Amino acid sequence: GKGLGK
Amino acid sequence: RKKIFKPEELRQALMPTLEALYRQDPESLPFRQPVDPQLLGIPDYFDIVKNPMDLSTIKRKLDTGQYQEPWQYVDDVWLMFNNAWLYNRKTSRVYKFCSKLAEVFEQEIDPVMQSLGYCCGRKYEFSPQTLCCNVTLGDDPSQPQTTKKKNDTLDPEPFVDCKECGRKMHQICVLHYDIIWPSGFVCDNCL
Ligand SMILES: [Zn+2]
Ligand SMILES: [Zn+2]
Repeated sequence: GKGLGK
Repeated sequence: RKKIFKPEELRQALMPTLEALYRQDPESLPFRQPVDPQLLGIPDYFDIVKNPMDLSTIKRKLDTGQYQEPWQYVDDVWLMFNNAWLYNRKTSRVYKFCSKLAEVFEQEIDPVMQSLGYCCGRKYEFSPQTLCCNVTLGDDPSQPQTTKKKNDTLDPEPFVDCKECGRKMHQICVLHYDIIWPSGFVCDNCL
């Protein structure tokens, strides 16, 4: 769903 | 007859709106250049974001006459925000920064779209609509594409075209409950 973040 | 927007008209009206975004510090910083997944260490980025957008690319599009009409610029601005709200978590810095940029944009875009003959510059309906109790995913040019719930999504405010100048205007902005348009909608300018 959500990415690995920055 | 049909309104054609020349590049310099679009650049002069719209660029100040984009500048207003660039002015935001720290908030514009993550938006000033194309996301580079190698540099940023986010190799899943192009799995999630199919159609990237950033401030430099919009700027380049304006500078080079790539927009035929200003809703296309508005769409790229929201594609940029919508990508960031997709990829990044609500609690992340980049998501919160994005929400600030969107607030600034919403406050800038209306008089500028009005100066170009439009009703306003707003993309989205004001609230979620009440409900009754793969490939290229194109609902809308700003919607990031795809290849139990909460009712908190906003749809694009629907358009009607002026039959004379061809400008896309919001139904809720220009169509009123006590006026009928048997021969088709004509905007106040063209009237
Ligand atoms: Zn409007
Ligand atoms: Zn018109």
